[PDB]
Amino acid sequence: MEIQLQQSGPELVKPGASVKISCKASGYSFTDYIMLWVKQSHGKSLEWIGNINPYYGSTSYNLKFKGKATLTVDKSSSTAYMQLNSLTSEDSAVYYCARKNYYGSSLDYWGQGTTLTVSSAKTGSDVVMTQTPFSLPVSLGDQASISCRSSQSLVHSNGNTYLHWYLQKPGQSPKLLIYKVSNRFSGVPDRFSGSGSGTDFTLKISRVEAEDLGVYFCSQSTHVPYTFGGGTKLEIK
Ligand SMILES: OC[C@H]1O[C@H](O[C@H]2O[C@H](CO)[C@@H](O)[C@H](O)[C@H]2O)[C@H](O)[C@@H](O)[C@@H]1O
Ligand SMILES: OC[C@H]1O[C@H](O[C@H]2O[C@H](CO)[C@@H](O)[C@H](O)[C@H]2O)[C@H](O)[C@@H](O)[C@@H]1O
Ligand SMILES: [Mg+2]
Repeated sequence: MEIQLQQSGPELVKPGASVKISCKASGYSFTDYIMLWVKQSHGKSLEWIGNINPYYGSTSYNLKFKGKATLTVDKSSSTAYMQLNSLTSEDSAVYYCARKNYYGSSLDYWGQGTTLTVSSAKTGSDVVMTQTPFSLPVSLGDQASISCRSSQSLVHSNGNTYLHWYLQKPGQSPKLLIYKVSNRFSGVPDRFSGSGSGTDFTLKISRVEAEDLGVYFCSQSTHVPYTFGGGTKLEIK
């Protein structure tokens, strides 16, 4: 489209080795936005790895990944890189790069993901986001409501509430639906509505259709580390 994040291809890497995955940005000024990386282990689970500010090369990591992941950029080629060291089978996962905006603190454009397979073969301070239900089977046309509760208030210093909703359709990268509780992102239909305050938030879908099916994730970026809910799989009965 206008903006694209193009990640490198799938990687089959031996245990102990390192891998360096790339994310080429096109369609926007690379140095004007934070680039964030996310791990998704086989299923419904997004984890923040870290951020890089391409203008300075400055980084912040999720403690879980500090010592494991190294983020760099090449400004001349508008490319972000994530290196992972001392690889084991636990690193096998899909990795995404995503652009983070300032106005929403939300992840507005995502890479397509890179699958890493690590094999020898030939071919309580963090804020917890509790999403319910974990599974929402419906009939087409039904209304759907998904809840997200945070362990601490999501109200930021500036009075805004950095609670966002993403939809990951089967086989695709997550996409931004709602930012800052209730703001629909460009292109998102009016059947989606977000509400709530403090610690309790709700995403409503007024009449479910096939394009709505997938896994919904809430996320908060008020607090560092950024965190994600466990997902709600919306599917047809
Ligand atoms: O809107 C993105 C930028 O926000 C800040 O900069 C703006 O707001 C500042 C006051 O908080 C003004 O002084 C500044 O002129 C504005 O551009 C932030 O400092 C920037 O890093 C962001 O790019
Ligand atoms: O009014 C609620 C709190 O607002 C601020 O703290 C929140 O926003 C911070 C980022 O600006 C977060 O790091 C923090 O974890 C949030 O709780 C303010 O600093 C707090 O004193 C207020 O309790
Ligand atoms: Mg400028």
